[PDB]
Amino acid sequence: VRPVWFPGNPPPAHLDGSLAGDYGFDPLFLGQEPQTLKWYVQAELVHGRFAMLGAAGIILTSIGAKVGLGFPEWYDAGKVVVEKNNIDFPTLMVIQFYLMGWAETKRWYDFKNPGSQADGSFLGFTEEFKGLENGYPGGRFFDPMGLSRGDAAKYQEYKQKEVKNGRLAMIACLGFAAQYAATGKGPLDNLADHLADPNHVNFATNGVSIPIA
Amino acid sequence: MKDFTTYLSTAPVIATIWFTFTAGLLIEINRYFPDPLVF
Amino acid sequence: RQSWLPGSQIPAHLDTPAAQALAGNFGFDPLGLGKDPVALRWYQQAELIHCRTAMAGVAGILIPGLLTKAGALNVPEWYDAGKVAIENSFAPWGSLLAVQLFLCGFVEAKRWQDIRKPGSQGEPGSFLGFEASLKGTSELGYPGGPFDPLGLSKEADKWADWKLKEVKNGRLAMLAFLGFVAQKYATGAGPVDNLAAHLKDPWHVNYATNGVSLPFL
Amino acid sequence: DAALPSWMPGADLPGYLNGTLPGDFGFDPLYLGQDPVKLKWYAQAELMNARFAMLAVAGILVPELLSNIGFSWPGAGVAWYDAGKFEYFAPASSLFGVQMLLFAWVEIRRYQDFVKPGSANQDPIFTNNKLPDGNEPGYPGGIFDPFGWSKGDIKSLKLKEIKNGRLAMLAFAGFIGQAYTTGTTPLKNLSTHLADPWSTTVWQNDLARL
Amino acid sequence: RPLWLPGSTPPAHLKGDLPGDFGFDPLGLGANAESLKWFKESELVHSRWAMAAVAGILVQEIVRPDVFWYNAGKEVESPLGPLGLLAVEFFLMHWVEVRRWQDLRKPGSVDQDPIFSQYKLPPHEVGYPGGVFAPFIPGDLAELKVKEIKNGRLAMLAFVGFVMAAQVTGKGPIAALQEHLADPWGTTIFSKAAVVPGQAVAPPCKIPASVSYKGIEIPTPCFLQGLWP
Ligand code: CLA
Ligand SMILES: CC1=C[C@H](O)CC(C)(C)[C@H]1/C=C/C(C)=C/C=C/C(C)=C/C=C/C=C(C)/C=C/C=C(C)/C=C/C1=C(C)C[C@H](O)CC1(C)C
Ligand SMILES: CC1=C[C@H](O)CC(C)(C)[C@H]1/C=C/C(C)=C/C=C/C(C)=C/C=C/C=C(C)/C=C/C=C(C)/C=C/C1=C(C)C[C@H](O)CC1(C)C
Ligand SMILES: CC1=C[C@H](O)CC(C)(C)[C@H]1/C=C/C(C)=C/C=C/C(C)=C/C=C/C=C(C)/C=C/C=C(C)/C=C/C1=C(C)C[C@H](O)CC1(C)C
Repeated sequence: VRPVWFPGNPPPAHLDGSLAGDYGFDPLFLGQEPQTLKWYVQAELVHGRFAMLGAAGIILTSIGAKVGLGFPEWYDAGKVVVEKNNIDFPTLMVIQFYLMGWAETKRWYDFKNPGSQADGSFLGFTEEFKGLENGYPGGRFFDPMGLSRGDAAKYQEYKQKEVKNGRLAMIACLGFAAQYAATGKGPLDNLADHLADPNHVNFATNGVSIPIA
Repeated sequence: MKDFTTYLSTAPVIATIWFTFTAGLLIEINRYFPDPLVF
Repeated sequence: RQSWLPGSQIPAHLDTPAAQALAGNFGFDPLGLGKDPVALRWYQQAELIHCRTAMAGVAGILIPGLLTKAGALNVPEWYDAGKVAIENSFAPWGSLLAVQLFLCGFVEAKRWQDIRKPGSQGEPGSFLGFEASLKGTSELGYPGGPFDPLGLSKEADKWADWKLKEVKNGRLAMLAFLGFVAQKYATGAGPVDNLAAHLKDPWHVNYATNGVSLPFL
Repeated sequence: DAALPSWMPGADLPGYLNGTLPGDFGFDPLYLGQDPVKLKWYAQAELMNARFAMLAVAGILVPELLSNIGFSWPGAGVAWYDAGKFEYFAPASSLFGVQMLLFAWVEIRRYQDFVKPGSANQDPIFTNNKLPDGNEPGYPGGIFDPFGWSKGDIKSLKLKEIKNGRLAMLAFAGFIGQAYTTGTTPLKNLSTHLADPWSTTVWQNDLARL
Repeated sequence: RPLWLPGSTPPAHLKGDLPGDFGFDPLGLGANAESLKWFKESELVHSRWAMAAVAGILVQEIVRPDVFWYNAGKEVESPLGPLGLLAVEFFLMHWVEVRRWQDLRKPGSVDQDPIFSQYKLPPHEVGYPGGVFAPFIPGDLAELKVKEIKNGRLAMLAFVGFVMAAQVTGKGPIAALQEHLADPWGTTIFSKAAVVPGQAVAPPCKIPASVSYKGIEIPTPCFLQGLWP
């Protein structure tokens, strides 16, 4: 009944449309098992959120680089930041791994044991780490505006918007990597070059995508 | 998927993956630490 | 129930009433070395001895070292104090170690026999009348008599708290000494020197920049 | 959990602080006084630290106040942190040993009365001399209160004592901080700040050294 | 009942009880009760701050036309040092904000004067203290509340416009109004910039990047200059 990825084909039995952004897309049956599907749902949500942040940051920095603001490209921002400011790269790596390890370990053990991080062993906080659903950690900290604890229909609509935007952002990040590997310039530079002449400045004329061209 | 994982859990597949992992670890150790004779 | 990993499955051998009576029980046993109750009791004794020895050693390294930074003392580094002390000494290190081994072996053998049989050191007519005070309390590793002269263990209300302050501190000391060794093999200076060097610039003086702890970077 | 004064009007104070101790305002965000025995010990610790800090602040501020006027005596220009390396009639080591023995005697007597109230009210030498039977730990009385000031409102006076003691403890901490940062005596810092408070603050002085 | 869109259905959580209720919540931020209670105070405080700020900016330009409001924090010299003023403002603002926050989380708990026991605010609602804060109330309370929230929303948009006009043209509100009134067809934002798939032109940031204030080099960048149209 619901729209699927490939029209005419029935959706798989393990995808009944309950999850957000369900289009029956699983030809390899990777998420056929329920626990594996739950783990993959959390993985897809984390991937989409990280890709959304990365895409927004890349677009903003590219916007600042195109106008005379002095911003660097996304493929040179790390070197520019580490060299412009007296910042030690291994120290930053260790700090990020410490913070990410704490947050990810708490999320992991909450996935293994739901609601286990709400006991209060972390500075006395209880309701802020209870977790609403799998991959959707509601509370006053992660959701200070309370958009997940009011107007259930709007919450489901926002869930669909989030998963679709995350998938689009993942595709956008892959496009950024491929565009830099092929053209060698920034994403907005590619967009401007395409807008200047769309019939002759594309992937069919870059000389890398189609080798027989 | 359950049957596929069970097939991957069989003795030849497990032995192949384990020996590939062990061989890769020894090869990488000898690559980053060439010619180790004594401790 | 305090746990070393919120959400992790605490082992069954660490949830029994006998194991829960031990101080500092946080359900930390991933290797399962304490599954056997006899092994758990032996390891508890080993942990208590390690805690007390590490606390004494780390105190003897940190307090004189901290006083040496100021003008209170002039004690050399812990990794060099042995040579300095044996230079202007009355005995070589071998003779001193032999006397130490004999004196330590006597008390360690008595403690071992008490571990094998609790209260067995109170055999009448065996230690010139001092055997009456050599009987430990009801808890292994916590004797009274000559030990604990202030009698702070007679009050039960604080007893459970006191033990919690002894194991935890000891565990911290056990890590401290370990750091004292690693830092010695990574910076070549003393612990107070490493602390001051890190406090001067923590964003650039740490284990990520010593060139030893991160050989791949 | 009553109409007693609070350190945060409206906040939910803990229930173990019911106003029995003097100066109870429900201030315990770290919950250090949850254990009744620990709270009983901390009350005596606060009283002793408060009285010693009061004596210290008085002994730090009075010599500097008398030094700034025409009053003169042998130790006048010496600072409170420089009084240790001063020439006295006896060496510092001898005075330290004498005071350690005397304080050992009085502190063991105080501890004996703390673990057992009324068990140290009797003078060991003169059997006739003794303290009154009605007594509480930390409040000896008797010869320690020859003027009989405790015969009046003991609650209000105890509140005044704990408040002045807390203020003096913070003052001594400030003395240490000011001596470590400015490297000058506290009254000189007060005069410097009173000369122009808009340009002499902790932020300005600490930013000038950054 | 007036609405922000005549003929539309207002949200379920907006029943028209709060003042200034016009059924405007497309994102559903006020669906939660606690969130709405917090946002109501946030809107009231924002409204009052913006009203006072806009009135102050207008009076500042009228009284002192030679002093730019955007530069008011730099070209103002007082015998009281900047750090001293910052400390005074920090302590006073901290005291009043903690009292207001406690009244929000615990209604009817900080209405008593801590210095004088004979002064106490009468019972009221969160965000509307009254008592000594309202010595004169001419007219109905609900009508005046609606007037206050409407004027506050207008002042909030006005302050945002003040900041944007000062960053784009480098002039004050009255100066920008006179400049626009002189040439209305060539002074709007559409006349200053335009974006097309082949070219993107934006107005230059009139505010300098760095400002020297007693040898400290305070950075003063235009708000989101890269995203400017
Ligand atoms: C009895 C508390 C007390 C008092 C009255 C003072 C007073 C003073 N301090 Mg000080 N200070 C204190 C505690 C105190 N301090 C403590 C606990 C510390 C941490 C160790 C410091 C650390 C400190 C530094 C580093 C400096 C001062 C400095 C100063 C002087 C001026 C600038 C200033 O006020 O900085 C700010 C003071 C504070 C931030 C302390 C916090 C406020 C305390 C807790 C009092 C609480 C207020 C309370 C309602 C009582 C009001 C006063 C009352 C007697 C009427 C000034 C005369 C400066 C100086 O020496 O001038 C040259 C200086 O640089 N103080
Ligand atoms: C479903 C399925 C199943 C069936 O059965 C089969 C198949 C078909 C196979 C499938 C499919 C799959 C897929 C498609 C996948 C993909 C994914 C992705 C793309 C991801 C990304 C993902 C992505 C991501 C996360 C990303 C992120 C990003 C980021 C962070 C960034 C960052 C940054 C920035 C800002 C800038 C600077 O300067 C630099 C950096 C640092 C660089
Ligand atoms: C629990 C568990 C179980 C699970 O299942 C698994 C696992 C993970 C394996 C685990 C863990 C473990 C661990 C961590 C361990 C460690 C230990 C230690 C560190 C010890 C030390 C320990 C340590 C110690 C005793 C130490 C001691 C020290 C000393 C005496 C010192 C001495 C000295 C001094 C004074 C000075 C001089 O000049 C020098 C000297 C002569 C040098
Ligand atoms: C409480 C009380 C009570 C008692 O009993 C009495 C008393 C004392 C009287 C009191 C007080 C009161 C108050 C404070 C008031 C105030 C108000 C305000 C300020 C308003 C404003 C309000 C304000 C507002 C709306 C504003 C508006 C504005 C605007 C639109 C602007 C516009 C513009 C712009 C953009 C720019 C350009 O270039 C110019 C223009 C075009 C011009």
